[PDB]
Amino acid sequence: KPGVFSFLDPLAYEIWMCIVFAYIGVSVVLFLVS
Amino acid sequence: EPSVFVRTTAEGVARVRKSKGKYAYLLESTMNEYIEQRKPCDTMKVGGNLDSKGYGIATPKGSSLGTPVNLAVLKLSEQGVLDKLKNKWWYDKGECGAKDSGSKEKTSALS
Amino acid sequence: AFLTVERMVSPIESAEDLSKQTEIAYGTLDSGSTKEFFRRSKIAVFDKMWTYMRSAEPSVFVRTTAEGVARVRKSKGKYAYLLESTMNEYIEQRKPCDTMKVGGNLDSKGYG
Amino acid sequence: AFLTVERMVSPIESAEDLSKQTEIAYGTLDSGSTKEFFRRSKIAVFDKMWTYMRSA
Amino acid sequence: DTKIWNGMVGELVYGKADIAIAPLTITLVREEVIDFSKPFMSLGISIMIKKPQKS
Amino acid sequence: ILESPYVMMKKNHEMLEGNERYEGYCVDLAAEIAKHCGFKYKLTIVGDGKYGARDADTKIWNGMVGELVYGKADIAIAPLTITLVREEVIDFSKPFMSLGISIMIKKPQKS
Ligand SMILES: O=c1[nH]c2cc(C(F)(F)F)c(N3CCOCC3)cc2n(CP(=O)(O)O)c1=O
Ligand SMILES: O=c1[nH]c2cc(C(F)(F)F)c(N3CCOCC3)cc2n(CP(=O)(O)O)c1=O
Repeated sequence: KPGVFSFLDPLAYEIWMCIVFAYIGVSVVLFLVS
Repeated sequence: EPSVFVRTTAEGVARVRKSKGKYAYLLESTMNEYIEQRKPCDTMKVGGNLDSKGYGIATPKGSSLGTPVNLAVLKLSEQGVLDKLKNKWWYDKGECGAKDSGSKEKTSALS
Repeated sequence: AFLTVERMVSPIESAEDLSKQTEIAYGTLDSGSTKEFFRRSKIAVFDKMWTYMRSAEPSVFVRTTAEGVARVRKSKGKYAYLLESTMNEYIEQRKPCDTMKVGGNLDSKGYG
Repeated sequence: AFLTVERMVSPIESAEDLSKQTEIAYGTLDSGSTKEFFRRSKIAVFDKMWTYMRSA
Repeated sequence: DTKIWNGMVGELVYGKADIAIAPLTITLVREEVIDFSKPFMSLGISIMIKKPQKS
Repeated sequence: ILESPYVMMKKNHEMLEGNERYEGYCVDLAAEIAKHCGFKYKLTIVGDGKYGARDADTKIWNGMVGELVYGKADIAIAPLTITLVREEVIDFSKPFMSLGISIMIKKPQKS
């Protein structure tokens, strides 16, 4: 049994870093509206 | 142009292996299938023969051996011995099993 | 599940596929050189096939080539048939164009 | 996809499974009655297997 | 039994026919009784199936 | 002629002599010919390494074909195309293997 990693496996870590950064980028845009 | 023609069959192999699907190369059917067994087994034949042809035993004209050779040929042919030896020297000697390599392809991961 | 199971299915392109299955009955004319080929055959695949047809019931053999064509057309893909290649191509062009040859020839013969 | 590919795989339970595959190598002692059994073999499966080892 | 050829084969052996032009399969047994020309149409056993139309 | 897999040298072909030197499809075939037609045989490579084209100048077949025209070869057993231009000078048997022009491509691997 893998620990933690098995959940991580279906989608690559890089893709995670990307979705994180992308979300952070989306996040500020709402503030621009304010 | 540049000409599709190539100096050697080996040259055609070199192009097709480099072609990456950009190019296709005609050649003798049995030779093609013989390449199919060969590594890296990247090659594959497609379609039926464009035209019928058949290699045959040749004898000097008027040779006494002629007819017996002929009967021997048909006899060996009907026994399936020829097909047996074909299966031998081609597929059985094959560097890459076709359905063997086909059974072996189950990966994963994510782009 | 539907699309998955659907994609797993593959069309036959070699007689060996019949040896690997049983869902689709297959056979030749009740008499002729063709059956005698399998009967005399020593290749394991064809031998398995002849061994199969000899045992399978109701027998796959049919009285006439036309009867075999009808047994194929009405079986809705559950009964393949085997016959001379040129004959097969000549039938495939015929109406209702509902049937087709598949795969390479199992063996060599030549009219002369 | 992972779970599906996971379930498709099955443990070997007949030598025929080896004949139907190639990914896992298989063989016998370099000499002995066992090898003789395959070279003398006439059963199509074992014949296929010995034919395989013969050239692999 | 009678060891008598029938059909076109008999027609050649018995001189009834001058030449045969037909989808006549070459066979070793027929090879020894009459003389074939070189084959003019390669052919063999083949698989006929239902055409898989979508609906 | 030297054509894989119809004719191939032994790994120790240098260590070997005679019929032992050769192995291939045509080897097994010719061996069967020796079986049925009953005779001793000794395989020999054609000297020019050619099938035996007819010169249009000297009007002379070379190769195995010239070997037949000049009796240098008792019989021919090679992957040799049968043609009307060749049949007139030498006697081909009924062909042992139907074949034709075929399409070679690398097997697709898109991503
Ligand atoms: O020389 C031979 N040439 C043959 C040519 C054909 C055809 F294909 F029609 F041209 C056929 N048929 C197959 C299709 O159904 C109608 C009859 C049988 C032939 N047979 C008898 P076999 O022993 O059953 O092969 C021969 O002996
Ligand atoms: O009788 C003939 N028999 C032949 C047999 C073969 C082979 F397949 F290797 F056995 C080949 N090759 C095809 C593969 O690349 C290497 C040479 C050429 C042949 N040619 C020359 P063609 O005049 O271009 O047909 C003949 O004449």
